Amino acid sequence: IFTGSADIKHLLPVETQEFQSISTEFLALMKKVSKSPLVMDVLNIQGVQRSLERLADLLGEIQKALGEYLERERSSFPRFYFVGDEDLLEIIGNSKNVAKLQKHFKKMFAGVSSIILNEDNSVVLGISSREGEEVMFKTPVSITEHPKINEWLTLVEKEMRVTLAKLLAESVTEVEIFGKATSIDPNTYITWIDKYQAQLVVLSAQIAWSENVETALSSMGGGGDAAPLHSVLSNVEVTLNVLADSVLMEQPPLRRRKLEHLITELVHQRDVTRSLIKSKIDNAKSFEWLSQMRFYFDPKQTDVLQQLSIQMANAKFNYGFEYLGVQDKLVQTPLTDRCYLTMTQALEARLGGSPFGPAGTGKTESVKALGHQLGRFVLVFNCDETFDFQAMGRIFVGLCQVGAWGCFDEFNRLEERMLSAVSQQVQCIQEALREHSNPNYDKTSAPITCELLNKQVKVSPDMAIFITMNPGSNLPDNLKKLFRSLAMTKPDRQLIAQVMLYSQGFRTAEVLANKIVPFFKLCDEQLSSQSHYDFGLRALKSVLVSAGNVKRERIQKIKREKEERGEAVDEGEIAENLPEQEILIQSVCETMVPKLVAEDIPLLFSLLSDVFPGVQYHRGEMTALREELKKVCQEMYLTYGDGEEVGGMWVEKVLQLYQITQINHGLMMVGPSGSGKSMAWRVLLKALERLEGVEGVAHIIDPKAISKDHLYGTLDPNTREWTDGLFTHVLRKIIDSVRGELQKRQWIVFDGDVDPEWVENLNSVLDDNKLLTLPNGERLSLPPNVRIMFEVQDLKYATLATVSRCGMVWFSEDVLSTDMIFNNFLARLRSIPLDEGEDEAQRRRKGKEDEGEEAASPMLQIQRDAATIMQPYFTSNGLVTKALEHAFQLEHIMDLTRLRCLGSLFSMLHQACRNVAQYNANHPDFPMQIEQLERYIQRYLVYAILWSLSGDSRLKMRAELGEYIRRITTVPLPTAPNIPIIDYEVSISGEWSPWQAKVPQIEVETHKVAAPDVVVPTLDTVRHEALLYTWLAEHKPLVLCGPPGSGKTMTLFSALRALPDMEVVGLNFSSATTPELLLKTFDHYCEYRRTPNGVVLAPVQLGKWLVLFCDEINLPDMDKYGTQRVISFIRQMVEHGGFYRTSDQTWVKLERIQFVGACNPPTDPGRKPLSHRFLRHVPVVYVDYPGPASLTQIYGTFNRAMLRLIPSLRTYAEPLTAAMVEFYTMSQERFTQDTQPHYIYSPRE
Amino acid sequence: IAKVQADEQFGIWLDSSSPEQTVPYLWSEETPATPIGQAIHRLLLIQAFRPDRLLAMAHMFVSTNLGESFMSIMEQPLDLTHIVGTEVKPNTPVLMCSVPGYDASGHVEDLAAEQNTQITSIAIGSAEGFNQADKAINTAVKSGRWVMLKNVHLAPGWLMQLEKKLHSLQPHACFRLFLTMEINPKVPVNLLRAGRIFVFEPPPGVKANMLRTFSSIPVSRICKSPNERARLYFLLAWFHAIIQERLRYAPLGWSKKYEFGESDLRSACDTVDTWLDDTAKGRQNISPDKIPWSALKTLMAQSIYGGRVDNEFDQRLLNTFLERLFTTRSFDSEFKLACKVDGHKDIQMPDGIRREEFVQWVELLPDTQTPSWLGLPNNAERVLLTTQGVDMISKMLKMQMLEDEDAWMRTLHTTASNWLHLIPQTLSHLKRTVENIKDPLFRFFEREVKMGAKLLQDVRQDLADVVQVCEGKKKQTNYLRTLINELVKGILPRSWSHYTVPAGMTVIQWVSDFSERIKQLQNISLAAASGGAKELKNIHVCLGGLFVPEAYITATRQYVAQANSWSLEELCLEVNVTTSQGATLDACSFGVTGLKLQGATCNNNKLSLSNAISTALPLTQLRWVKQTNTEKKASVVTLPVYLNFTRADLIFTVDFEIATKEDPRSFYERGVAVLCTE
Ligand SMILES: Nc1ncnc2c1ncn2[C@@H]1O[C@H](COP(=O)(O)OP(=O)(O)NP(=O)(O)O)[C@@H](O)[C@H]1O
Ligand SMILES: Nc1ncnc2c1ncn2[C@@H]1O[C@H](COP(=O)(O)OP(=O)(O)OP(=O)(O)O)[C@@H](O)[C@H]1O
Ligand SMILES: Nc1ncnc2c1ncn2[C@@H]1O[C@H](COP(=O)(O)OP(=O)(O)O)[C@@H](O)[C@H]1O
Ligand SMILES: [Mg+2]
Repeated sequence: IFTGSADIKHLLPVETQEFQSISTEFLALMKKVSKSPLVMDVLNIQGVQRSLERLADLLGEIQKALGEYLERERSSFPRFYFVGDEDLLEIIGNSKNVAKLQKHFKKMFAGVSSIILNEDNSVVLGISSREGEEVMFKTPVSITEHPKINEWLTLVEKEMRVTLAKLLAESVTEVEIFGKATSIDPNTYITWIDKYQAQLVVLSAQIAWSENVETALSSMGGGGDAAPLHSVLSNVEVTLNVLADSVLMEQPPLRRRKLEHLITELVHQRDVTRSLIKSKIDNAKSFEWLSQMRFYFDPKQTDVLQQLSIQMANAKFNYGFEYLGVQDKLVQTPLTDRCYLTMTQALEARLGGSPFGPAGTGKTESVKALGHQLGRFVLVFNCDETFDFQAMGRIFVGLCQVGAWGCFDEFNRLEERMLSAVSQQVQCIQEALREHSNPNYDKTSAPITCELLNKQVKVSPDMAIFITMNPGSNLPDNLKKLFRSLAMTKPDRQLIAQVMLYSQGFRTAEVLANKIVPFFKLCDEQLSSQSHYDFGLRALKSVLVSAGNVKRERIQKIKREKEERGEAVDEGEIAENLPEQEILIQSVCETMVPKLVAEDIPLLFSLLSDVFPGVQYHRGEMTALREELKKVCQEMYLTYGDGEEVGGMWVEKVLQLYQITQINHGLMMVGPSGSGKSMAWRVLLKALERLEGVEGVAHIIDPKAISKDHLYGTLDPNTREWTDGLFTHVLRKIIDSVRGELQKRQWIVFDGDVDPEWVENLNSVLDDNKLLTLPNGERLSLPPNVRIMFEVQDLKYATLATVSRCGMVWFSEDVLSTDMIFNNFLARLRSIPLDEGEDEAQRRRKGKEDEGEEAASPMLQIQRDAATIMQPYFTSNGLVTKALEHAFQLEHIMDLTRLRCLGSLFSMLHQACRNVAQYNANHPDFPMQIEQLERYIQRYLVYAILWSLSGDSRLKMRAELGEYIRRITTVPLPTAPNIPIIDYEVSISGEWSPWQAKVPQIEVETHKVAAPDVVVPTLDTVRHEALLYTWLAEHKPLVLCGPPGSGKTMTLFSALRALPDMEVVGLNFSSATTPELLLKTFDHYCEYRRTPNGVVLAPVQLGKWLVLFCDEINLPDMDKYGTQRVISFIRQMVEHGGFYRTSDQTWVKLERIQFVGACNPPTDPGRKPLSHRFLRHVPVVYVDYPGPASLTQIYGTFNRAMLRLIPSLRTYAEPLTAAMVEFYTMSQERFTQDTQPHYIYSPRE
Repeated sequence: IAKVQADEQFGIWLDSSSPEQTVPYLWSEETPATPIGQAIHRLLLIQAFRPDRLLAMAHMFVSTNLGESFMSIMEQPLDLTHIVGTEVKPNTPVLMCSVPGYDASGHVEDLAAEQNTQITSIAIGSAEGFNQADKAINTAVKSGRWVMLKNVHLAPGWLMQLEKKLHSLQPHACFRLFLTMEINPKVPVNLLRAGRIFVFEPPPGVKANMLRTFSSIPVSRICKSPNERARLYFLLAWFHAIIQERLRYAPLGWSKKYEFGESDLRSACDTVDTWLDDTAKGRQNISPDKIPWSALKTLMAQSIYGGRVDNEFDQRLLNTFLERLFTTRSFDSEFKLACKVDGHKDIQMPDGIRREEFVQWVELLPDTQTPSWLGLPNNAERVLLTTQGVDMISKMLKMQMLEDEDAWMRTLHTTASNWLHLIPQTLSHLKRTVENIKDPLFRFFEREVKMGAKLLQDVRQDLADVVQVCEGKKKQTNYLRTLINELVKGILPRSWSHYTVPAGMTVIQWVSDFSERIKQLQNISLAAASGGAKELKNIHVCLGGLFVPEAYITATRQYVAQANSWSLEELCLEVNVTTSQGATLDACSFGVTGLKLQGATCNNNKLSLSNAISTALPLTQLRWVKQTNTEKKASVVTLPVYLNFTRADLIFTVDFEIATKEDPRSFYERGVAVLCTE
């Protein structure tokens, strides 16, 4: 406190001097301790105990003095009780730096977001709201004459109230003319609306209507003549017509809000006057008029807090002239009228209020509206894991002292300790309030008090407390007697929709409201329940506002179209002849369909057709963007369609993504894995690059791979220095714009699972504030160029707070058909040389078509011919499609995803054409003929189909798939009866050949009979190393699963070490393994080198491919939100080809790094399933047990080695080896894990 | 059965008011039975024929076994003097628990006055009260004084601390500690275990309720001018009685048990005082017309008592009561507080004007109160008793085998075997296609079949495991052991409840409803498979047998809208009750069965008030028609259609025409309704 602020010296000089003399002594003592940090040496310091007791006493005294001073400052200006200790110290310390105070007014005042100041900051001229609405003081507050912060802040509050009352007087005086006029000139009415604030405008309208109705009812006076009320209704309807005409025009936003508020108030006034006329009310003291809220303005009152009196039945409140800004008004439904009546009755009886009901029924908003109608500062306290208790006593004292309301939203959600403590505090406050009501207590001298924070706090009468509740339930037993409860079970959807649609200028609102309201409930019931769906009233109101915006856009479109021609223009005439239902259904579809799952979209359209018959939503045509999408899709080897074609849904989804990016500043793609969301976003960025001539930059971050501290940057607990996190570093880089980043357009994409923990800081940015706040105290303003994006497989663990702020496009799995992926594969084959690597990757963009480069290499020709051979089998009903559909029926240990199988198959076909190229290189005198090429690739396609689809399944199911392929295929297969098709290899020549020919029979030394880590060649081993080489040629991350002891680790190590280039690093994963293990391994074997392209991680050994063995990929523990950190880290490495150095907060790229894993099946207890965004990249093989033939071969080799010691028993080698196998197999058949958990057998035995 | 058929005098017994005293001899005996044998046989017969009298019959069984005066001592005023003097030790606190809204400290004060013993009373409502109570107890434990702590349920943790303190003391002989509380579950279990519990309840009746209300109100408040005020208070008191006693007869009296407590009464009195002070302005008299009746009706309909009411139908009932009572005609000497009491008699307003006249009129009321005082039908009492009757037997089922541990698995094996045999083995899933998915009915029935099949597999697996445990094949796991604990006692396990059902249901009713629901699901699935979705319209669906019949109503509305190309908003519902066999259904008409009509009989599609508890509605045609601009006829009543007898969930509402010139308000006071299932 005493060095952070330099002005504290002037406020508290004596305490400053005492703290100086204390700090010197304490520093000396700490130096002495530092020179001898032993406990016993410290204890023997001369007089340490008495010195420390003196220091404790004096520090306690100075802290007491500081607390008393801050409490005095709080009591001088009571609104500071809503401000924390550090914030109040900042406010007082920066008394001369007024700009720093500007951020704290939103906590103290209801609407004042800042204070307008003279250029020298010596006089306060007025106040301003969040929306920019300003109230200019009639008499400015001179800071120079009142230098103390509390004094001129109190004067600012006083002048706010005085000027609001004085402007309300003029507003009422001006609107009285419109009240008594048969016709209202629209220009004068709009000028009056502009001249005065929204709050005073609505108050003036209400005051005029109340006074006119009062004068009318006085004039009728028992004669039964209803003409004056008819005149009042006529004037109200004339004003409504004027406002309806004015709101269809194009208006500034503030004036539009004022017009909307006036319409919402005047509809209620019209309804009340119609009710009075229908009931034939003929006396001002009849209850039908008294039960309606009434406004009595007495300009002659000298005091400015008892001029406007708001009355409802018994209750007679005064308007506290607290500036509220442009608040959101509430459609005064009969339920809200009941709420107002009961709540004002409770306030008149000094009881508390308890509107209880289901969620989203307007309870807290109705209480807020009631408090704002009377001008009293409302302060809603949320009760969902953000309940700041340590300020709650301070907040209660502030409410009591200043006079202000407090509403607890969902008070049930407080935990039992929290509930009981707050219940006791509110009970004491309510008893203090109820003490007012007694008549014997004369209020000439009545200082009411309550026991709060062990002090007697004076309670003002204007204060009140409200407790919203959610049944299922009852209020705490302390407050059951003191609180009046009201059942807000079911709000009036129809009338709210009616009033809002009428406010937007719709000619027909009754029919539209009565249609749209049941439609939303129909969608809520019929559609499959999902977390992201939101058919509550907030969504409905937002949809109706969007419909109004679309209507106004159509008016402007027709107006400008006619103006470019020769025509006479009138806004009302254009608005008359339009379909309102088309606008409303368009808004509903545009707001809902992006969120809709593919299963639910036809149900939604059926419901929409039912509710809105004969009305259809034609999608707005974007010709330019669609042409750019076509260009980029052909450039990136992607299919494009014009809707209802192959790829129409994907084009529609990227268009919806463009729409949501245009609307919102934050959005998500929440499809399943392998639906094209990341590809769609990339295509959209590269298409807007051409369309708008603005450079698209992407910053892709995996948030769960990196820790939150590194992500957002952490403050050093000592030796204060700020280290920017990765996200904060990116934001600061774009904000500074050293390389002109403001000119460019940049999108940040959080490509990883969303969790509550790492999105707390991002909530402020994603909200309308658009401000990142850090523990450093810096406030980064998000510029308009930034668009924070999300990719998630699902939002299972995403908070509703995060989902609400962001737009969303659900990329259902049936947006990317199999035909699209096959077309992508065949297009990549025909134009990407398969051997040239990455040096020619840049040259792909040099040529827009690469003319004259058809024969880039013989590899291109060979793979083009291979694609020609392979095209008939990749059709929409070809061999591959039927095989995949059948394979999806088969159970696999790992979850069978479409793109995993397809990527495996594509890699195998890549290796097929590579093998053809190898044969051509080895036969330069006569290369591969097209007949041999046809036979070879036809057989290889079947072989790869088997090993990609049934490569994860048992041997019996591999045989099943082989039988199905044999049924449906035209390619010849092996003609040996009792051999599975998987046992055969495809030779370089087209004909098949058994694998058994390629497995040698070796002899093992007696030295290493049981530890030949070089695997004895068996049929499974040769198959699996062949597949290992095929899938390592493409650098795909191989994974092998199987039961324990099957032999996956040995086969992996032997196959990897057989290669000359591969440098194996053996890492074993555990439950506590993290990204830190992989980073440490890279630091060990690899190194970072700077290049013009960027920072590159590479192995130290040149020309060697570093491959990481992850022996147990499954075993790392999932977080609380079901994600393995290391798996996501490996996923981002293999998919993006790099990762972010957190220390430097910079992107680095892997150059010669690979991953190859082993696993047990996820059914085993210690294991977990892998993320589907990760399993897509890895091809998984199932290493089952060797079986009788392989075991006989392996242990024939071992026993022939073992019997070499004794030369008379060599002849008994083979008979023994069968026995060791046979009995073992018999045991494996007789004893299973079902009988006992430990009856497990493997070749380890 | 044959004896019942042959008995000519059976009907007079069956309609008798006290059948239990004269049960006929029907059981066959090889030897003459003992008196207790006759008692238990009569108990079985009364359970079979007249369950509403079962409790009374049960009392006779007790009188047949444990003496006539056995139960009588409880039907008496509580004699706390001898009990606290002799049967209570000084260290055992006297816990006086009361139902909410009732205070029992007056009993302790009266006892302290009678015994001439100084008593210190402290109200625990704040942290200070704990210190005062500790000081008072530390003084009295040494000096042997009497201590009373009022409303201690507000402090559970401090009550635990007090129990721990009490375990360590060495109190004086004359020391006594009374703790008055309201019955809540937050009181510590150990304190209840280590204390003498006395349960206090208010005496049921309108008479006692009005007497308590008049005693609670100060005399000066009612005696204040103008003279009319007291009469209003009487009406208010009567009103507060009528709503309160009616809560006994829930779900018939009210849709749910609201907390109409004394706070509402004080708020109403304050409202009346404020409005009469405003209107009279000190006049000694004001005419009955000048009383602001509209203000009182609106405020006690929306602010005082209506705030707690969430159901719209209970709000309508409250409006009917307030409009019937609070009116100028209340000041006429001929006003009737309750019409057709017992169907023949009426209750007249007192003709006095002072408080004493009304108090005397209340004191002179008859002691014999029927439901007709509150507007309910007399057989409502016959309903309430049989509910309590079931509440007896089920409670005894929760006592049958936790005390008794001898054979319980021998019978549970047979019970679970029968339950497995009852439930069908499987529920075939519907075959979704492109054509039938457009049908809303197929979507609804597919969702229903999915939920039913899942829950069916759950229950079948649980029962199979239970039978395996009873045979010794399977060991008792924790979940399984809890399941046997629930099933043996007849409690419905939480693991089985995944659709809305009545609370407190035994397991046999649940599995029987299960069998009916699954049979309905099988029938509709077979119909869909055979004739496609087109047969889903012509099938007569029991809304009771659906897990969410509101979805069925919405689906029928959607089907009519799709067929006739009308908007959903423009369709309105009408009901036709047809007794004719083979009544053809129109294209917009859907059949329903299993509906029950509580409190009325439907003849010629017209309602008439009836004394029958429930009447089975025949095939009911729900017809959707374009909403014509038809004026709401005065002879039209908007009944609800509740899901089941608890009336917790409302499916929709039905407009019915009234056969006679009966007031529609009588249907609201009578609580007439419709239930999808009994
Ligand atoms: N072809 C083979 N030649 C020789 N030994 C083999 C062969 N196949 C399996 N084995 C034996 O099988 C056992 C298992 O070896 P190992 O590769 O460690 O299994 P593992 O699946 O990696 N165990 P784990 O990593 O925990 O799943 C060893 O005793 C090997 O010697
Ligand atoms: N428009 C398209 N036409 C053809 N193929 C496409 C198209 N979009 C995507 N694909 C194919 O689908 C694959 C998956 O798409 P994308 O790279 O966007 O991944 P994703 O759906 O975000 O999946 P993941 O969960 O693995 O990140 C792409 O690699 C490409 O093979
Ligand atoms: N009568 C009404 N008029 C206008 N808007 C309403 C009305 N009732 C509810 N709403 C809207 O519905 C939303 C309900 O949220 P809120 O009142 O904040 O919490 P809850 O309703 O869950 O207590 C509000 O944002 C409000 O704008
Ligand atoms: Mg992606």
